Amino acid sequence: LDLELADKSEIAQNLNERRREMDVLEQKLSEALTELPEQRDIEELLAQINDIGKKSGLELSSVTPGKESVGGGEFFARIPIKMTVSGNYHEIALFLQEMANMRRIVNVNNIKFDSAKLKNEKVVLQSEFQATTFRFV
Amino acid sequence: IGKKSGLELSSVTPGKESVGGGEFFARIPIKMTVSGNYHEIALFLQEMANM
Amino acid sequence: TKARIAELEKIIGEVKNINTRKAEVEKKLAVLDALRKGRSGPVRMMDALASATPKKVWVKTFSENNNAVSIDGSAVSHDEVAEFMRGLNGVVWTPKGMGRLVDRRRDSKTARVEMLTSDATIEEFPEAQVSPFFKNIDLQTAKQVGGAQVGVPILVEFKITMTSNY
Amino acid sequence: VEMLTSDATIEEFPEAQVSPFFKNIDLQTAKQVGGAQVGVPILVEFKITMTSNY
Amino acid sequence: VEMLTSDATIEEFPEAQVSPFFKNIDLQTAKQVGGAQVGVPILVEFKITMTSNY
Amino acid sequence: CEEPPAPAPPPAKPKAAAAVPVKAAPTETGAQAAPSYSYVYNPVGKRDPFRSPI
Repeated sequence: LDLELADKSEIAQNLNERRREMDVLEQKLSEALTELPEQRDIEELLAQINDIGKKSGLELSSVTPGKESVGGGEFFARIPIKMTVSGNYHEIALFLQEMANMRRIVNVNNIKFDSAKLKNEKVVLQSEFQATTFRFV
Repeated sequence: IGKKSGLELSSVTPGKESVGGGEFFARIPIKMTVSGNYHEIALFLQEMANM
Repeated sequence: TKARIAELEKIIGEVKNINTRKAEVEKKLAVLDALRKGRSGPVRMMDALASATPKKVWVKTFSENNNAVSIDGSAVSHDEVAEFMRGLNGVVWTPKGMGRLVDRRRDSKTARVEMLTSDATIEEFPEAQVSPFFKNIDLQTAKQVGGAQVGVPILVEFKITMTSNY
Repeated sequence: VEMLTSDATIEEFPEAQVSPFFKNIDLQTAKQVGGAQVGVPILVEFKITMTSNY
Repeated sequence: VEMLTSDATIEEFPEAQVSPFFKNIDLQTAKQVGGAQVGVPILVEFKITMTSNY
Repeated sequence: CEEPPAPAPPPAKPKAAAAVPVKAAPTETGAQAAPSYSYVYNPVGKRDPFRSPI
């Protein structure tokens, strides 16, 4: 009994170290197929996107999920998320680099931004970044 | 230290860790944005440099 | 005993199923990050020249007026356009004046890449600076152009206007 | 084909972009035309206006 | 060096002083210029305007 | 039942005991990342432009 209780803590810690890194690379390339819940990892992704947006000073004008890419992989359905935040160039580079330093699976790819003021009377950059996570099939 | 120097802290913005800024350390930069008098900003700086 | 030992054979079955897939992932990905450089390549910088010195495969149009230059360009990502924009200046611009050159850009009558925002007349306040010789007004625009099945650029098209010094 | 909305003069602000050479103003309209017992199209009729670059 | 703010005409009230001969209006601007891979300055570029005495 | 402690060998809770400590779970779960960081960047610049145009 008492040695098995040692094995349980050892392998639970090894599981945590997985999640910690196997997820992260599920952003880099992507990773396995899955055991995945990720049902318990998408709303936290939206929430943390909102948080890194707030601490970067950006107004999150719209976050829009996507459709899973049924033909975007045999071992994974990619869900893309299009984020729409406005502010300063320094602050949007900040927002992007923070999402690219996150512990979750938000691989940012195609980026855009432009000056949101018609007449151009004050500096302001509306920014739309595309960033996706890879659930299983 | 910004408040006791009399400065209005208009924005504090963290950075990204510098993944290639060292083998033994990730540097996180913080960009601070405070407004006031020259004496007060020299004060703010010297206080942060004495922290 | 026989309960939790089974628990542990399962949890370690996971940990191994885990550990073997990770090493194929790091590798497949490192391939992927070589390939993204292999699609930025044919568009970006080192890849047509003839000594790897800039500007190279590069930035597009240059047009001056002996007070400001209104350039038109393309960079690798949110990074090299950030390196380039940092190397110049960063400004809070305010009361912009509209002039007949803007409409000549809307008219297409002055030949340029109307991916670009317009303008070249305003009043500037410094936010950040790096070149004491350059007052960049702002990264006027930037759009990552992906391409199609006929070919890539994938890079970030952009436009900047900057009054130098002197 | 007066399935189509009209117009070709306005002022445009970019939302998303893919061709650095093309400024599409908007998908001006789109209507899936089904057809009848005499025959199909079933496709989505549409109209777009776009100022190029140059 | 249009790193510099402009101007040279105003009305001044003393805050602190050290030279009885100099009335500096203000450190009009200051920006630490870092340089590039071709070379450094790293120093703090600045601009001041000052009416002397006499 | 089992008493305050049980009887004395201790009884039996080396086996109940040991193949407990604990449930285990084991909760093979909730790890944390260092992530990893990329490196920057290749130049020295070249001149054509901009020496003549300023």
